[PDB]
Amino acid sequence: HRLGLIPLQSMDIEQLEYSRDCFCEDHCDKCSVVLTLQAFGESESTTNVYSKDLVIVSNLMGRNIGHPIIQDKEGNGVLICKLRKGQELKLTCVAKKGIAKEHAKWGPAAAIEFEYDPWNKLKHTDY
Amino acid sequence: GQQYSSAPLRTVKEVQFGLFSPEEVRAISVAKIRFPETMDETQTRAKIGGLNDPRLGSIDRNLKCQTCQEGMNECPGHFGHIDLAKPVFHVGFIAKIKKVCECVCMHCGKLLLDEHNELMRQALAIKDSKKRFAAIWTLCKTKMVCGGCGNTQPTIRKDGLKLVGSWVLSTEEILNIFKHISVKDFTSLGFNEVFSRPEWMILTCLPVPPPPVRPSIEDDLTFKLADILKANISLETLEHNGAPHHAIEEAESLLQFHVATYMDNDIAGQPQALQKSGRPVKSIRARLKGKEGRIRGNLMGKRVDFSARTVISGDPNLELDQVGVPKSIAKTLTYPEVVTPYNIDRLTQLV
Amino acid sequence: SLMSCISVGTDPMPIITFLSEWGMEPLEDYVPHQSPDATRVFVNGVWHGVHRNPARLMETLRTLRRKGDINPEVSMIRDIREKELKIFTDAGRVYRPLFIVEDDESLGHKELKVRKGHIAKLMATEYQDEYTWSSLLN
Amino acid sequence: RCSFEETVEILFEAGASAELDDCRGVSENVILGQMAPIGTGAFDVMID
Amino acid sequence: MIVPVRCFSCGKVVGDKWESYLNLLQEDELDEGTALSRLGLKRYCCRRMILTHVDLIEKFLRYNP
Amino acid sequence: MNAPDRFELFLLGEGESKLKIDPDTKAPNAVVITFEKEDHTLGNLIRAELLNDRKVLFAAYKVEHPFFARFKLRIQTTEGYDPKDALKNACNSIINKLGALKTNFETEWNLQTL
Amino acid sequence: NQEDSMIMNQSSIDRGLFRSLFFRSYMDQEKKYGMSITETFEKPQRTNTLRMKHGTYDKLDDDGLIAPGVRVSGEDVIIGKTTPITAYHSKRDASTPLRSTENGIVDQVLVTTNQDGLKFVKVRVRTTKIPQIGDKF
Amino acid sequence: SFNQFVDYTLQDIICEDSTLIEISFGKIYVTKPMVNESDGVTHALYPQEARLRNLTYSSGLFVDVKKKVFIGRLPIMLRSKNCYLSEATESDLYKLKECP
Amino acid sequence: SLHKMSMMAHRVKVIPYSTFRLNLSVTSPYNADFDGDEMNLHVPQSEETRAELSQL
Amino acid sequence: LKYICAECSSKLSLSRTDAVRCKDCGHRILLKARTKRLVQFEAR
Amino acid sequence: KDQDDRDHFGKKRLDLAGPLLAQLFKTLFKKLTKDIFRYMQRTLAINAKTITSGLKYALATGNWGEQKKAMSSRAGVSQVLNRYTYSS
Amino acid sequence: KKLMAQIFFGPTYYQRLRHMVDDKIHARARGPMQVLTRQPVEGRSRDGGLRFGEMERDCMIAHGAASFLKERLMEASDAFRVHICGICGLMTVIAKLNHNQFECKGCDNKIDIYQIHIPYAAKLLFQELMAMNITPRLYTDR
RNA sequence: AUCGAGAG
DNA sequence: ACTCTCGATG
Ligand SMILES: Nc1ncnc2c1ncn2[C@@H]1O[C@H](COP(=O)(O)CP(=O)(O)OP(=O)(O)O)[C@@H](O)[C@H]1O
Ligand SMILES: [Mg+2]
Ligand SMILES: [Mg+2]
Ligand SMILES: [Zn+2]
Ligand SMILES: [Zn+2]
Ligand SMILES: [Zn+2]
Ligand SMILES: [Zn+2]
Ligand SMILES: [Zn+2]
Ligand SMILES: [Zn+2]
Repeated sequence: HRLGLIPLQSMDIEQLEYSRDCFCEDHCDKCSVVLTLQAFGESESTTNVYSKDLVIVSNLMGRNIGHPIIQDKEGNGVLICKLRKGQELKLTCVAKKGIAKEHAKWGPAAAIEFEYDPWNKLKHTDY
Repeated sequence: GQQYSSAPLRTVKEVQFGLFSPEEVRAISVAKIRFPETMDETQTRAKIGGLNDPRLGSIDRNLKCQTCQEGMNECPGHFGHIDLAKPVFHVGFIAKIKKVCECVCMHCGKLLLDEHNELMRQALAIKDSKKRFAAIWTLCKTKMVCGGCGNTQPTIRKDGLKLVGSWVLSTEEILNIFKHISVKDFTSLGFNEVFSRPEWMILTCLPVPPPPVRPSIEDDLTFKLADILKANISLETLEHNGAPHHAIEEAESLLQFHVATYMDNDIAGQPQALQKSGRPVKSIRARLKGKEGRIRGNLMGKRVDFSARTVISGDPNLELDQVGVPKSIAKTLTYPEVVTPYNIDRLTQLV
Repeated sequence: SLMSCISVGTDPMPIITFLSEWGMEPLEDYVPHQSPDATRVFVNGVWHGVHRNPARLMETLRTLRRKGDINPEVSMIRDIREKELKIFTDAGRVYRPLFIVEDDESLGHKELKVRKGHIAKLMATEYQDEYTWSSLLN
Repeated sequence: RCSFEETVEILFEAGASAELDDCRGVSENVILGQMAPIGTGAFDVMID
Repeated sequence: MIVPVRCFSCGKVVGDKWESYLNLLQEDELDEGTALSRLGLKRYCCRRMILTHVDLIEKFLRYNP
Repeated sequence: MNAPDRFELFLLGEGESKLKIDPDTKAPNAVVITFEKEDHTLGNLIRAELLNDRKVLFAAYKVEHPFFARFKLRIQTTEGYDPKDALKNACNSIINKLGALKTNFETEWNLQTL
Repeated sequence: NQEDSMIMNQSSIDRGLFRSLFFRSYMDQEKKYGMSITETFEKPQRTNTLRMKHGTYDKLDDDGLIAPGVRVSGEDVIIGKTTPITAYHSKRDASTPLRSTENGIVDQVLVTTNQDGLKFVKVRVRTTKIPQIGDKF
Repeated sequence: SFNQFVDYTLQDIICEDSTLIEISFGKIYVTKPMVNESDGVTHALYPQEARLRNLTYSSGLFVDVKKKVFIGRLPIMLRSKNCYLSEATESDLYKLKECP
Repeated sequence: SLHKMSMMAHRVKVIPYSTFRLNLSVTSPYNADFDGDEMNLHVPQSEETRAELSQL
Repeated sequence: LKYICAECSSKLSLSRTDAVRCKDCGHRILLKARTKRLVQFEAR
Repeated sequence: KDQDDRDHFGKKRLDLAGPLLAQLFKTLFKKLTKDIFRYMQRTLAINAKTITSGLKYALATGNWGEQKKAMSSRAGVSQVLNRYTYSS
Repeated sequence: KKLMAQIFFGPTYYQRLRHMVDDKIHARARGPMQVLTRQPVEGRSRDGGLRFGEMERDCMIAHGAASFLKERLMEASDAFRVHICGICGLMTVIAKLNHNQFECKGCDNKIDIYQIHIPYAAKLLFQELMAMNITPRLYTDR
């Protein structure tokens, strides 16, 4: 779930294609971006698993895409999970083009501020 | 459904209630019940010629059932019968019987007052059976002395499952008394000619309910019938062999007990006759008494097919006479529609 | 409720011995006509005799409980207008903790026995983790 | 009357007095599982 | 469990702001309000999302299996 | 469980056309057009732009049920004016205004800092 | 949202609002009889066992259990057990089917002996429930 | 309540009401929760293992008999005197797979 | 089912999601809110009985 | 197949006719290992 | 002086695990020494399963007073611990 | 567009209760039956039917829908065909089908027999009354 | 079968 | 003296 909510680079998303439109089986490089995740508890302390640990595997072939956005100051990104001492998390992620109308994870924007007539001169509101 | 029967399909118009005469009981039966053993006999998956005969109804998903066959889905229940070593009391009639003995003196078998009396003329004028009996019982239980046979009628009181007398009444005795009340005296206190007689209230031989009444996944009724049969054989053993005075009477009262509690288990008598599991056991009376009873629970209201149930919600965009039905329920619930030239295409598409 | 507790139950015998050894007349030596205003003492619904001057006894018992010599669980009821003294050591009693209000304050009035110093010690024990609820009860 | 409160005893005293059930009562046809003389079944439909 | 990746209401990323938040509480010794303010959580829905959250995964990691 | 697929909100089903033009039987020279896989976002805008045309007598959209992503748009124009042309003019007007808005925003964005 | 009903933001729901984990455990045990008659845990075939279930057993392993991780739904078989009561069809079926109305993923399987030395098993299945129209709040 | 039952009530039940004619009973010993396996080996039982294996978290009673003996097993309330969890620390609870 | 208006014949409209959706103005005769209330639905199996439902 | 103990990090492979207990442990609580056939998750 | 208040909580008691297990154990132990008396008069072989299975039964079923359905404590004295929420 | 009346808007601690629809939803069209009464089993988890209670019956009576009430109490639940003797009026009939041998030991009836449709629970009631020494004689004529 | 908790 | 839903134990 939280993997799905990870913000990924969607600059050249327009020269990427829907998996439902591509003539490939399941997914490919023309429609999807595959990135792996391999984490394992090493130190005695808690080993955090961030979004920076995500490694692109598929062929981007020039398109600026797939790279997880890191606005974090330390440069870690979204805290995905936490591992103890001998805990392991190994998985693979296939990211596809999608609309926020289908799922909020594909939401490009957060909150949009919107206000007209600050003096109620149109009287659209009875205070 | 089931199958084709040569008999015409008729509708029940009248229900004539009545008592079961021992004669008709043993005449109706298709199997005698001698062995208390249920099914297995010396490591054998069959039915001994005692209880649960294949004549009453086979129980193994077979295709045969007392020659008439028709499996076990079409064939209803074929009643049996068991003869008691001594006649006993029918619990649900204990009161009524005790009333009749107060309306008729002992030994003889005649009403205490006739048309000669002034009040008895008014009591016997009522056409309603219950009201007539209630009117006579109150104007006849005060008579101590007596057609002739002038005998001081004893004061009868109830005690457990027997009756006493003050100047202990045997069940055989009361049988002999009720056997001599004749026909004309029956009409005078509610009873009927060939339907219900006081000489049938006492249980000479009792009918045995078929397996579709007491199934096995053994039923409690099977255990209770086993108890009745056990008491019966234990009575016969103490009767034919060495027969002490204060030993066979306890067996008579034992058979009386098991037979009485076979029908009604919630009596004034504290012994509720528990079972092996400590359960108070389920009597036939408890099977009918609501609200979980048979009448209120399986006849007045029962579980049905083609039904559904779900959490409700409001919808501003639905009409008043509409209902929002989930798709899964729509696929589940179904309606039988006969193929007609008007809908053959649509139905073909649906199939 | 959050602070309600159920009485464990203790032995009433030492309380009985205390009573008998503290000016309580045995019930077998009671003469009503020559001592009508004598407070009868009850223990677990049992009449162990009467006792004149019940105030001193009651303050003694209360002091012993507040100290801990008598189990704080044990209840003690002084009924003035009914002239009765009911001590209960019965198990299953539902009780609850309460602050004690005594007018032993010289430079003041009727005040709580608990002061801000006690509370400071409590929060000292709280911050450190030696002064617990039992210390307050004792 | 058996379909309310005192169930079994009613059947007992009705069996002793040998009563006749007209089967025109609602609950009676309910038990018999027949179309009771209720509203729609308060008449008969034939052909002419 | 663990800090929610994005705010439910609007959709702002708040999962990368957990640890920092903690620092702003213990390192700089600030109150929760100012710490939340410095992280760019102006709307009280995200502000809620971080303030209201309880990190239970730390207690979960206390087991050995 | 019984919840429909999400893509059913923007992906057209089997046989479902985008627009369904139906002759309105109520008032003459009127029409009801069924928009599939669309919501208020398009409907409100088109309806609001159909009122700017002064040769349009009536113009109103509605979503008969929020469960389903579709809305009906009724248009009534003056005689000698096919309503489809009103819809086309409205659409083209929208497109032009949006394009101009994009250009303006771009030119305004190229003059900013930070 | 009239008459004590409410409207919830689907977008926020997609972001994990009021989501939940639901675990369910199914416990079975091998029976024992006086003459050393013991029920066994296995994956029985249609020809070797009576009755059987309408659901498939293809998700079961050699030990008659599901490997944790396999998705289950409908009336799938979770635990495979048989009771013996030459001759064809020499076993009776005693398999435990997944709930007819439920579905999910096998979270964790536990195999342990009993106090009387009976091999018994608890199978925990996991399902994530997302707030739907009709859920009580 | 449970502690009162164990440390006081039990002894009263055994001693004050039972004597045969002779064999008089003595003190009562309550052990820690154990299990006599089918393996024969009797060992310490921890609550997690008890709930996992459908076992009964109970200790054993032992009475001295005059003129010692095992008279049965008493179910033990968790976090009581005769429970391992009472003297246990937080880290101990975590190691014993028991929630603090 | 206190009175006859507790059982009324409705027209089916198949809809998604797992709830029995009803009009607001039908709340009163059923005496039902939506704070967890559950209702039952029965289906006729012949033309004459559905005629009974639709016409009565 | 194979199993893993509860209160220790092991990797037993004892199939049927073996069961309890564990290798160098003493406890009988045995869990079953994860399947090799991977399952996909719609990240939603 | 008016009638006694029968609803006064002060003149009421709450029996917890202690008293209940006390009654139960008294019953099972008296039964035990009874059976032991029988084994003694028949003539170290003490049936300890009595107390164990008794306590276990009464704690599992919730039916206080061993296996006798004449008990008025059939209202489930011991119930399954509700663990849906910590507060629950 | 703005809203006229302003809205009370803000954070509030809400909790999700255990009652979800997919655990409550239920629908059955001809499913498993019981053995004793031959009626739909009890329970959603057992794919059971819903009880058409007494109050429901009362409602259908109030409406006047007799045929529907008959349908719920026969076809929808337990509908059984029994044979009745034309003499004593009991279920003593030994109906040997496929041979048309409708016997009746006790009245010697082989030609005067009848066939009725009643609920299996009614047949159970009648049999239980017969085993309790009562004769619920069923005549088919006025 | 019984019992316990819960839903309108 | 209304319908449901689960759990427990024999
Ligand atoms: N034993 C019982 N028999 C029948 N119905 C019962 C019942 N117990 C509860 N109910 C049903 O449960 C409902 C309880 O809902 P409530 O919320 O108590 C009504 P309210 O909230 O006071 O009215 P409001 O919705 O007008 O504000 C009752 O209306 C009743 O129909
Ligand atoms: Mg309301
Ligand atoms: Mg409600
Ligand atoms: Zn592709
Ligand atoms: Zn037959
Ligand atoms: Zn005479
Ligand atoms: Zn927000
Ligand atoms: Zn190990
Ligand atoms: Zn006949």
